[PDB]
Amino acid sequence: VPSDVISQIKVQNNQISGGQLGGMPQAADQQLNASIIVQTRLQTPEEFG
Amino acid sequence: LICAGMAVLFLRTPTSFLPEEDQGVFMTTAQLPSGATMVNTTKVLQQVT
Repeated sequence: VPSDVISQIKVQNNQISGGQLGGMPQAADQQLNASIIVQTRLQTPEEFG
Repeated sequence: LICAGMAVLFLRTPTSFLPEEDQGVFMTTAQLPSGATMVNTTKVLQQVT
């Protein structure tokens, strides 16, 4: 049904805030701090297909 | 000849912007390598203090 197509497009073509490793507050003895990338908005037509 | 003289004076002033002065309080900034954990920044700032 078109409703499920719209819902799936909304889910899969979505940007998700992935946070970051070792963010505040952090432990007292870690040296690594890097962002986490989960999902990005689709760009190409074959990506949508 | 007087025209040449104050034209020499005319050419004596380069295009600067503004000089400096005394204020009373100043600021110190500390920059750490990319991906540095906040613990290291805290240690550096404590060393500065």
